[PDB]
Amino acid sequence: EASILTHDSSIRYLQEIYNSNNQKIVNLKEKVAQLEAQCQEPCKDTVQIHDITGKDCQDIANKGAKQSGLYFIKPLKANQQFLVYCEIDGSGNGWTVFQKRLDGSVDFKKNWIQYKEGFGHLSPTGTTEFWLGNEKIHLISTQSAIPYALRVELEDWNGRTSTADYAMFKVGPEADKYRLTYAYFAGGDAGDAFDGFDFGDDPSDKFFTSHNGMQFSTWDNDNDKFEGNCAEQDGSGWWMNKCHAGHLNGVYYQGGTYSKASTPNGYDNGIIWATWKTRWYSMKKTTMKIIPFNRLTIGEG
Amino acid sequence: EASILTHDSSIRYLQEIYNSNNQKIVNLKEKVAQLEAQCQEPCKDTVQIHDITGKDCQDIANKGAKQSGLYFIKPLKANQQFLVYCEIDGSGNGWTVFQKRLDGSVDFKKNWIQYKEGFGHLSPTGTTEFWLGNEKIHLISTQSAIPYALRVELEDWNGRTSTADYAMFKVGPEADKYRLTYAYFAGGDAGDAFDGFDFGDDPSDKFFTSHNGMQFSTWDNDNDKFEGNCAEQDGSGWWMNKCHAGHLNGVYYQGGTYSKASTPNGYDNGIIWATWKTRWYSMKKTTMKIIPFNRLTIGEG
Amino acid sequence: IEVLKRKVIEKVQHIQLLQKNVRAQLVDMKRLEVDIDIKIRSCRGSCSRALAREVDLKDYEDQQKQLEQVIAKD
Amino acid sequence: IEVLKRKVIEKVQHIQLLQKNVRAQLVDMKRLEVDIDIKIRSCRGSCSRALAREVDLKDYEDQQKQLEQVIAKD
Amino acid sequence: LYIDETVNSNIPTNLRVLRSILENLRSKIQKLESDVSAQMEYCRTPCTVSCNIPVVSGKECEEIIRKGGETSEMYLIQPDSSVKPYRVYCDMNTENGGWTVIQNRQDGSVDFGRKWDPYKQGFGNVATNTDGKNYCGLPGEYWLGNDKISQLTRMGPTELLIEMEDWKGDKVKAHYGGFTVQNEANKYQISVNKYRGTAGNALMDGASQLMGENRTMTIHNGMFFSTYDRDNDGWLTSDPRKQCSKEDGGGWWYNRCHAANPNGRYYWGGQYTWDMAKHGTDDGVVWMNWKGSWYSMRKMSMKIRPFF
Amino acid sequence: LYIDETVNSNIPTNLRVLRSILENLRSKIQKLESDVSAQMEYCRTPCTVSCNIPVVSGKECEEIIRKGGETSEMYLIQPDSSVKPYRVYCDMNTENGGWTVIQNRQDGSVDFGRKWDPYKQGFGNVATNTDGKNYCGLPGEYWLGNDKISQLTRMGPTELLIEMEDWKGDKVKAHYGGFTVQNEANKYQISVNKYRGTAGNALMDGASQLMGENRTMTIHNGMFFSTYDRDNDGWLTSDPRKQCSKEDGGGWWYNRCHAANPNGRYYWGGQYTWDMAKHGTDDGVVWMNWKGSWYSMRKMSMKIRPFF
Amino acid sequence: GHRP
Amino acid sequence: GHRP
Amino acid sequence: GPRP
Amino acid sequence: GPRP
Ligand SMILES: *[C@@H]1O[C@H](CO)[C@@H](O[C@@H]2O[C@H](CO)[C@@H](O)[C@H](O)[C@H]2NC(C)=O)[C@H](O)[C@H]1NC(C)=O
Ligand SMILES: *[C@@H]1O[C@H](CO)[C@@H](O)[C@H](O)[C@H]1NC(C)=O
Ligand SMILES: [Ca+2]
Ligand SMILES: [Ca+2]
Ligand SMILES: [Ca+2]
Ligand SMILES: [Ca+2]
Repeated sequence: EASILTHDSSIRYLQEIYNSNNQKIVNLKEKVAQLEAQCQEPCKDTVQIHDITGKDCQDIANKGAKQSGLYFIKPLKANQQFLVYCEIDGSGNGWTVFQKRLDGSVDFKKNWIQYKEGFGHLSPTGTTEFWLGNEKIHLISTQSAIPYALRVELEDWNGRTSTADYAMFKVGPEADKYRLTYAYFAGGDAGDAFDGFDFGDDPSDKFFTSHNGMQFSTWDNDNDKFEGNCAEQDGSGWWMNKCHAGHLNGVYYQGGTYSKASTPNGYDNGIIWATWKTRWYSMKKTTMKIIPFNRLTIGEG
Repeated sequence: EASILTHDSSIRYLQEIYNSNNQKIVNLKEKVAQLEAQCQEPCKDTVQIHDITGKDCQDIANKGAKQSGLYFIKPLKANQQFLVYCEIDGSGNGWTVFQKRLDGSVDFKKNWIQYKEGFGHLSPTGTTEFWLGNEKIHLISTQSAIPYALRVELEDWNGRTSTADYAMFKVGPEADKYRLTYAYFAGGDAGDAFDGFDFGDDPSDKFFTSHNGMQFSTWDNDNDKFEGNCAEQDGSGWWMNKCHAGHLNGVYYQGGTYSKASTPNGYDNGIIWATWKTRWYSMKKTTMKIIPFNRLTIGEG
Repeated sequence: IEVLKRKVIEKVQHIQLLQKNVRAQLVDMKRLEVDIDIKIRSCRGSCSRALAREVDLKDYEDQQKQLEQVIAKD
Repeated sequence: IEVLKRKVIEKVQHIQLLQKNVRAQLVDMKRLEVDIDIKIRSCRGSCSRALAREVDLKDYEDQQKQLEQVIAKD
Repeated sequence: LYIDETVNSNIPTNLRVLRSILENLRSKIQKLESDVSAQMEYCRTPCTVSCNIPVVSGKECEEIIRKGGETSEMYLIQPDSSVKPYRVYCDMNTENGGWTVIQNRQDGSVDFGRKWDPYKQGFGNVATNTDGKNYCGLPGEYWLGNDKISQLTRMGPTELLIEMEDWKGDKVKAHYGGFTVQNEANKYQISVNKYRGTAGNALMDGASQLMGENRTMTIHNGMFFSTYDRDNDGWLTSDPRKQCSKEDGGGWWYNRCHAANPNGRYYWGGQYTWDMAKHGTDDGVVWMNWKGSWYSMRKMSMKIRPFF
Repeated sequence: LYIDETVNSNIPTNLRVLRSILENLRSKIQKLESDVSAQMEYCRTPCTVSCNIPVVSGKECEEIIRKGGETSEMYLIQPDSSVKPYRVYCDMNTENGGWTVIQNRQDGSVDFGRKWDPYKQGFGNVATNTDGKNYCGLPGEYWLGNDKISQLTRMGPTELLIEMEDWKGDKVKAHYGGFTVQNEANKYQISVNKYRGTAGNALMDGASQLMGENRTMTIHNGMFFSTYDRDNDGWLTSDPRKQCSKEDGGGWWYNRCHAANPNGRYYWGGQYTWDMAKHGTDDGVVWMNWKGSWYSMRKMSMKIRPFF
Repeated sequence: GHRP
Repeated sequence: GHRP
Repeated sequence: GPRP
Repeated sequence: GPRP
């Protein structure tokens, strides 16, 4: 039996793997500490906001900014700064964008407070739908008596684009609801739907579908010239009369063309501009933006 | 009876006064001829026109004219020359005046063609009321792109005067009605009433009472931003909105102060300038005049 | 008879002389009165004032018929 | 006897040492496997992707009772 | 025989009428010298007007009434870009308005017995100040010149309107739908046509109360303009006093001599006679076919308008 | 005697058991080194997101819901005019919405075993891309920093809401009507009150399954914040290894040591034991009053609101 | 105005 | 957990 | 959008 | 002035 004691050696075998295993564990814990040092940062966000600031996108463009994208602005009378999308050109013109339609992802049937404050999303590439907010449009367009211009840009389901300019554009205070006012239609291939249109269903159509001097309305705050509620019937937020001839915050129809049956009450409620297409053609893309009038927009210097 | 024949003498007595009457006739006839010679000229007219001409009053002043008064002018695009009142100072500034009020002798409730062609009278002393005519104001202010300035001069019923200046003043053609356009208010104690005024009736007052970009209106040619007829209600021809904050072609009231009951429709229709006096205070004197901007009017040189 | 019937007929001639002369001189005076009226009135458009006056050819016409009778009834 | 029952006893103490030792290394190994599963998963929020893996402490659990039977049943 | 009565009968009355009259004329004479002398003093100062200029203007009174000028008053017109603008009285109320006045008579405040050069250039007053106003809304008596008239008529088809009124207030017209006056080198020859109206067609036919040759020598149509220092009349005479402009007393389109004499002498009251007239003729503001030869109008005017 | 059987019986068997387990532990170790090395390769590239920014902004998530911001997603907030705007997840659906999320666990995608500076500045992902949208509507795992949270609670009375979910979907809540976190010089000292909820009051009363002094040393209120390189706990020891933050694995308001361990280690499947836990303690995302010490949540979140 |  |  |  |  003083042989079976061959175990002396076998036992020393086991002791060796036991000891290398322990060190291999210590080594592995070192390697785990080195993976940890690589897993500390957050995912990288592609969206970024520029640091230059000013009273509006034109003030930003005069301070040197060259790129289109996200910036903070702060008009004189404004209490807090707010984010906007600035459209900058090679000619140094800085446009502040307040409305964008491009794919139907956002729902534009919002209430009085959502039209006041703003809804939708901002993007550095300008590839998102939004409404900037009536309070903001009011603050930028009425800073110390500086004539402002509005430019509307349309696009149809064939790549074809048209524009429409308005001089001395202003949005009024919340106490005047946010009345839209402009002096004159300043040109453009899309024509002047703000002047109203004669749809022919009646001799009074042109007068009841003009937009100058109309208060803003939403389904829960009616200030239209109609006995019913234009905003609740057409499903949007807009400067309604009885009810409209231009309607960019309307319903997004895929394909352009749509008909009375597609509508929920039998009225045209799509993204329309009556001097460019029928009331039964809804646009593919839209943009509303503003700039001090002395600049471009059929402008001086 | 050859003594009664004493007639021979007394017959030769009549004969003498016959012949001496005869020769008194002939002498009086020569006196009538001298009187005829002195009664051939017409009455002397105290008014005279100066002989120096040019494109506007500043062009006339630069050619040598020193005295204020009546001259013919002829802008390049005008078809026929026309008379104007020129105000010329010691400094060489030639203002062409296009509106004058001063005593209420001329009625300003006139029609589209009268406002276009001009009415009232022109005097060498500058003591007459008149409207020069939209067509002429247009031709002078749109001359080959040369910036014009406007000066409004007001006088109250107490000896006080004030002024208001506007840069890059223009009046548009008849096709666009005779749209008023300016780039910025350039200063003056009267205040900027063309910017609009918050009268306190409603929060929309300011945006309904501004005049930059307004079209010209008359009772028979309504181009205002109002559903009614501003020109017909206030009795004038003006660049109406809804309706006004500045109104120099309004109704003339003795002593300035007037009230709603004096008015035929209950609206303020007098000669007002809301940034300077209440809407119920009508000016004693007014003057609207223009000059190339490079001159005075808060001008360079 | 000379100093008489002859002298009478020698005065009568001179009386018919004056009759025609005064006929002529009444016509001259009626014409000058008219000429002076017309000329004073045409000073109203050049001079400070025209004299206000009145003209009646009456006194002129009586003296004419008057004159004519005597001349006639001769 | 030294070269026998004594030598046996000498070796039994060494096996008993091993036994306890491997009892503690199975616990270290279970703890390292769970710690590595948690740290790899925690890279999902920073890195392009995290390794898909599956842990099951059953092979560890089979081995721990197994060893406990031997240690106990001694 | 007994006829020697008349020596202490008639003679002494004859001398009685004559002597009276003679000494009455003496007293009229000096009373006339005394009127003429008071008027000479007044003529030491002139009459004055202050005629401020309406803003509105044009080529003639018809373009002005089209441009909004609806009141009758003095205006400035520029018929042609080559001529300097000048003053005219514009009648905006008769026959639809737009009438440019060319001649006016109404009181007798201007002398019309003038030479060729004043008739060429114009004379008289176009307008006088309305009671208390800064503008001249009342017409005065005047003659627009002959060169201005000729240019107005050759710019296009022009109608002529002649209005008159008697001392009781009756009013008549003579309207000529076609009216032209040549230039000076053609002696201002007149041509008229298309007559209408109540006064009587004196210009084209002559005094309807005369017959045969006596009528046709009173036609004005086709005549030249004559003045007292320039004879272009239709009367071939050798005596220098025998000129229609010297008798008749104005400047006019005389033919041996006239049926109409606007531009004649202003007789106060209407009626006048041969023995009131300077040369024994029917001078006087006459229109034979209406009131004959011996009646002078209270008002007489000539005015024109484009026709169209 | 016969005990020398075990020489050919028992020893050989022991040697059998020991041999298989030691070789088996040796192959597991090599595979785990292969796993750590693969993941280090993957970590040469980063994850990315594109988070388009909602137009609507304000001081915190409660002002934003009152501005009309009705969907849950990432917003920009500017609690202070002196501070620069920063990103946060707004929860607009639970308990009437307007909640500003301060901490979030849901998957174990982020490491919470960090030092003092990372806990102060914040770490982790506020939001990720919703499948096929251009905005981030899903919350990621994160810790807002300690300076941001202290400032948010110091603007005014503030309420705290803690929500959790286990691995079979049951859910409970803990509400604190008052919550303040002091500044860094005061070590982020916590205060809470006015509890209500179904999860049990672990912050103010400690673990309900302990008694007396054992219970009171697990209360969190009144404590300072500790991290593994900054001991500010409630345990007064000498052994450097005796630190609640080194055992237990996160940064928290430890007290000898805890009743709740949000910030703990995320164990997959929920159950864990002492021989799975690095230091043999209850580390792991714990809420003792709900599920005891040895159960780690599937979901755990912390969020605050101005109150009013 | 005629002259025989 | 607690620490006894 | 008229409202006939 | 203004109008409502
Ligand atoms: C506090 O907790 C401990 C358990 O961790 C309780 O412990 C006595 O503690 C000793 C030391 O661990 C143990 O050996 C005994 O088994 C425990 N005895 C009893 C009777 O429990 C202690 O009781 C707790 N204190 C209170 C107040 O509950
Ligand atoms: C013309 O009139 C005279 C009177 O002057 C008259 O004698 C003569 O007969 C008249 N001639 C004609 C043709 O009538
Ligand atoms: Ca309504
Ligand atoms: Ca109107
Ligand atoms: Ca002759
Ligand atoms: Ca401690």
